[PDB]
Amino acid sequence: ERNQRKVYQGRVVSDKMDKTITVVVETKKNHPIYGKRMKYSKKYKAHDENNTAKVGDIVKIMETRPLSATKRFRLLEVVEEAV
Amino acid sequence: AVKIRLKRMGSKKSPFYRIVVADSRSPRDGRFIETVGTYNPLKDPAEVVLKEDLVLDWLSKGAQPSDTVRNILSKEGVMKKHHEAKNVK
Amino acid sequence: NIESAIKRVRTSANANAKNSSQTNAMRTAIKKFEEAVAAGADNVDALYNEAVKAVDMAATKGLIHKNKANRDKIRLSKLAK
RNA sequence: UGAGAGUUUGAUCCUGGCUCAGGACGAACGCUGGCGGCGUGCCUAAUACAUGCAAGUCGAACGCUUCUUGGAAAGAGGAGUGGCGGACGGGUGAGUAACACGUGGGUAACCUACCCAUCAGAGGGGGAUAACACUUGGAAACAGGUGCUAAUACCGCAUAACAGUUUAUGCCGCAUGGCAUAAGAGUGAAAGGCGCUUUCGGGUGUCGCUGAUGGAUGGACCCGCGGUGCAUUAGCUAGUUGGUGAGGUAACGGCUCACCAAGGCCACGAUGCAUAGCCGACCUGAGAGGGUGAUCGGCCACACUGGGACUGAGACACGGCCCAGACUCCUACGGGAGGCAGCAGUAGGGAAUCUUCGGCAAUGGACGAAAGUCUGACCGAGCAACGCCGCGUGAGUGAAG
RNA sequence: CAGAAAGCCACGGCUAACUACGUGCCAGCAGCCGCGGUAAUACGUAGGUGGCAAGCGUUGUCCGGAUUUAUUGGGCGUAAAGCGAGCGCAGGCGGUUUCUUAAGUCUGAUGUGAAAGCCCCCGGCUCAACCGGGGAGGGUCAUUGGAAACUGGGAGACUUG
Repeated sequence: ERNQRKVYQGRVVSDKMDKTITVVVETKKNHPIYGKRMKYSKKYKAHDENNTAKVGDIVKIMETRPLSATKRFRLLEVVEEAV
Repeated sequence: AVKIRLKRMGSKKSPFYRIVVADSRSPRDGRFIETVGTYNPLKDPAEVVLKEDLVLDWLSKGAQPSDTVRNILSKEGVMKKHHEAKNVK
Repeated sequence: NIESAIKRVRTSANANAKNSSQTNAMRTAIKKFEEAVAAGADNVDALYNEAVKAVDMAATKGLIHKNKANRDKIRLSKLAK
């Protein structure tokens, strides 16, 4: 033990699946020719115990091991809740 | 199965040779792990250009120096120093 | 074509024959054990340790490497004794 | 380290296209002879292959047989069992838009004889067989029957769980979980080989064998990011998406089965179509950036085409096998034989691209108590002015031409 | 023994190199402008000269010259170029100010970016290429620590838009 996983504090988008939500991180980087800052994202399939976080919730996530057809994320901390 | 060995750098008539240290799965002048020494193939008494720092470090891991390495490093006594500082250790 | 590995071919053929016999012996030993456990009657310990002997002697006297023998003894002792 | 020159009109200034002066033909000189230093040489058909060479080694694991010398045994030789290697080394870029590559990372979901470290150890037997002698079927390839025999070949029994759970104990971590001690159920061997002391001795040094933990070497899995044209290519998907449990796997996992739901991916380009092996690198540019992927080196993939496994830890195997297909040589016509994109060498294609020389002396493999044996790797040799070095084909003097 | 050791394409301009004659709307030269056509440094001979140099012409392909895809580095009144005009989803950019934050940003330390590569320092092959020793280059990289001006996230304020 000397290394954890790179936690990605994304927000929750979908939670329709059992034990499984959808966490979307967001970052912004340059253009390979011009200069200004773009905006882009991926989607991270996250495994929950009983689908705690609602739509729009903020949670940091941490990878464990291939659990399914390549979902590789776990819940850590429900940071702040939508209402 | 690590193994220290030699390596050629010839031209047409006049070669130049180099010792090289590797693992025995690899080809000879192909890949390796690190570097040890060289020697002149011409102008006897030629240029014994040796590192003499990684041979005993490398055989502490345990390897098999080849036929030429044993003779030309018994000229520097490294194999003599091998069984002198390892069989006495 | 062939130079000198036809002896390797015949060696592999004999290994096919005897390894087929030994693996079929192991499998029938394991199923002979597994019939009795769902049955529930007598002869539950003799064939138990015979199945464990069969797995271990086909592991070492035979070969898998170590661990299908180990996974079988785990799933066996976690099921029977 | 950044040079502009022509050309539209009767002449002018602008804007603008075309052409030229530089270097980057991996291979066409019709000339000619110095190249004797350093390097390169099928890019089109991943087209078809005569000829030879390109993988064997161990007699200190073990039986049998052909010779220099009817009893003699050293050296030699022949076959077989058995052991390790034929998965390294060499060739090609047909496929591949993907964790194939480059870079940064993860192993509390991973495996390994081949080199050392540590501890436990390390018996008695059986019963066949090859070889061997004779016969049957054989055109042959190769099958078959009887009898006898060895081992470090094969085959059952004793001993330890330290592995592996499960329990208690303490300690900690990012969810699983991990780390030390104590205890509940089963498990091997080549017991072998050489040499010495050999006074019964039987102690041995070494080389081997097995089990459990380590380092190192090799392989595998996953993850963030980066490199292509078409939107006159906008929807795609059902083992798909998730959960349940089981099988299976070195290893996690819909990898696979049965049940419950309908989830997943997309305008930041999903899916579709075409082309391409990727990289370190380069005789271009002032520089930002454009062009090529040969050497030489690294990774990936392929072996006339497509499937499939077996031995072996390591292969779904380039000179290993089985089946289907195409193509080629024999057959005594019932049946058999083969895959140079290994090295030269061959015929076709093309604007176009070489020698059928020796040796492991050098080095590097492979086995071994040893000399040793093999190597078209490699060392080097014999061709093409094919490109770059560095030098040559006289010098000092000497005319009213 | 100076003995064996010399070959290439043009000369109207761009771009150093002239004569004599012939065919004289024709035989044929063109990289482009452009020649010819009885007085051709342009068609063809022959001599004169020129520039590389045992290597020199032609052909094909790649970058430049090209600011002729312009981020560095171009502009749309008449030259090629503002949709016929409005309304608005997503998207791009946003008035002043207090406190916080630290994603972007600046900065240190550490591991890595194979070796031969190019360059530079040093050296040997008679120099030279070729070979050898040492570091800079290739991260838009990973961990870790600060900086809090500007952009970005959170709480309040103001009246000019």
